[PDB]
Amino acid sequence: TNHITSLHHITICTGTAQGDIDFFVKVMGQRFVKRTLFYDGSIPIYHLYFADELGTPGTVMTTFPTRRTGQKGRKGSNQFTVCTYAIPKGSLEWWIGHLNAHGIATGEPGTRFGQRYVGFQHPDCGIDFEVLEDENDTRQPYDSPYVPIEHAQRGFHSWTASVRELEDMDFFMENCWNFEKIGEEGNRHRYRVKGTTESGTIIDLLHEPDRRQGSWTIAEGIIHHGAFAVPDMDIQARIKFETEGVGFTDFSDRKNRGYFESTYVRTPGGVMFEATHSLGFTHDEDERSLGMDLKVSPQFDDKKHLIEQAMEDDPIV
Amino acid sequence: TNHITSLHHITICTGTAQGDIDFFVKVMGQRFVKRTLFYDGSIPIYHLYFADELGTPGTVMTTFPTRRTGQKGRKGSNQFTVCTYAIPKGSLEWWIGHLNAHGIATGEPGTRFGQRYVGFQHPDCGIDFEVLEDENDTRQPYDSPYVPIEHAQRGFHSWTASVRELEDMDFFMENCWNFEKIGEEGNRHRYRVKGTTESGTIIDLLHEPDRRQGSWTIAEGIIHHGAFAVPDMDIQARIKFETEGVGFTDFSDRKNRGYFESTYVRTPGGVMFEATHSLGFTHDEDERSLGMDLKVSPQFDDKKHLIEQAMEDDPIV
Ligand SMILES: [Fe+3]
Ligand SMILES: [Fe+3]
Repeated sequence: TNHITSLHHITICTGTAQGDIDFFVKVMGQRFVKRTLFYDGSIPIYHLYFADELGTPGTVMTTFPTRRTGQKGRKGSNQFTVCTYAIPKGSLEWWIGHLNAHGIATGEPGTRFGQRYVGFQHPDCGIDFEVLEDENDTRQPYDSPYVPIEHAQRGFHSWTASVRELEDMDFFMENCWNFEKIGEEGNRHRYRVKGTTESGTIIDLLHEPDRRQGSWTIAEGIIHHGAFAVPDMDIQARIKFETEGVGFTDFSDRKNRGYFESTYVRTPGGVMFEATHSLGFTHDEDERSLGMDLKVSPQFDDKKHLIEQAMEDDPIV
Repeated sequence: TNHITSLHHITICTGTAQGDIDFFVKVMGQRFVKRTLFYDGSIPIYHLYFADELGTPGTVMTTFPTRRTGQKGRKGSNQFTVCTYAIPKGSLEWWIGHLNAHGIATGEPGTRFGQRYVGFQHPDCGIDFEVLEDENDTRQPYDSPYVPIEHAQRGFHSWTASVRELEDMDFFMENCWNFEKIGEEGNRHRYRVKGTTESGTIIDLLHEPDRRQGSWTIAEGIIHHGAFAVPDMDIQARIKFETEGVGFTDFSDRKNRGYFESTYVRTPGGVMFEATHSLGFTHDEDERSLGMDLKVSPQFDDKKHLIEQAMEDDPIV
């Protein structure tokens, strides 16, 4: 195949680094697979990665703990609003259990397209999550402590985008982005990668024309963008060219973000999309010891003291 | 100075090429300064340029006659909606006159921030224009036939953008784009290049949260983007970096568009902005004979017959 294939990673702005470890590792049972430090013009900021065992597309979660900038983002309508993990069928109560046990309030369990889910928030920034019973998801769960292999989530089921302009967003998914509407209930419209069988291939659009646009900038409490897996850099370039061709001339240059190749476009629904080529997480760290070594970026050669600043104010354990 | 300095060009999708010549040259009294042919994946499409004598920033108008694609764009709320020329004071009636004479209906003359204007449409696609009496505009009018030098427009006064999200758009103008709010009347908020004295430095934002978003894609009847003059490619790159830094990672690669260097970003108001470096219109054509030679692009080497297709169905006289 030669177009975007599935979801790849999602990227959110959170509070403290320890907040995320406590949540993504100790609560969700994901492996801490990479940690990096970059300089954002003012202060050092972590870029943390969380996935299954080896950072496979459709399970990767990336975070910028951004409590140390004053910026607090506004939940709103032109952004991703909810990230949804797939858990095995029958596992909801255990999750409600091992979530409440951790002090994380959960909400009214529901059904969405026939499958059960419950919502809850990242304790340290407010971002919205769900666990959803997918009997059709056969992906290998990562075996951590914290969560037994019987009940482990096995990657992302779907992401939910709030959008004010639905018609033109639908056009973009079908014509530029290799998705097709596969369902609709209420104001929720569900799109799936054309052809696919794998899980982690679902984007739900919430039509909310009424609602004020959310924050687009890097600020605490927000999902900054969603990324989609593309087989290689050629398909990437082609998607960029044809998408520019129809008018989205804001398709970015290809950026190396460490462990993947990224191009960014602002869709007519107001949501940043990424077309991503995968680089792996092992090329600079031992498989057995992922997430232990802090990869600090070359901008710190002149200001090493800031590394020490990040380690104590945003401590990682 | 080392930031964006003024307006540069505006780029609109129109009907037929003859439509634009009849309008921009024969009605507005602008010089036809360049004409090019490119291939858009389906059909040949002109890219026409209209300005003062030598294509100076703040007077350049570019058009894609797009009647030959079926696509008809939707006027709406996340786009540029009105382009405004500056005419001398006392000249409004002559214009109302030489516009009506040409069959172009004009509307209720008005006053905006103390200055008089009248609206009217491109006869061949529907796009909205204004002439506005600016006694403070001292730029050299181009001396065409069609319009006497006494009454000639001397460039763009302002552009008017409709936007649903005003607050975050204001933030973007001040913090990334070197503009500052200088006035407000009703739902019109006026921004001007920080510091400037020159004319052609004004962007008016119309706050319209109620209104459905317009078309973003290349389609007849729409303004696709506005471009802003930047002194050189270094300032350009810096603006790209700092703007990406706060979250607009969709800032495009620098593209050579023939007669200028362009980078594109989708602002939080939903409007495409360009940071433009100028290349001039003479580097490939004689000053005395601008707009006479059709510069066809290298994509036509394999399909020369399409050049002949454009010349007769979109004839230029
Ligand atoms: Fe990304
Ligand atoms: Fe442009």
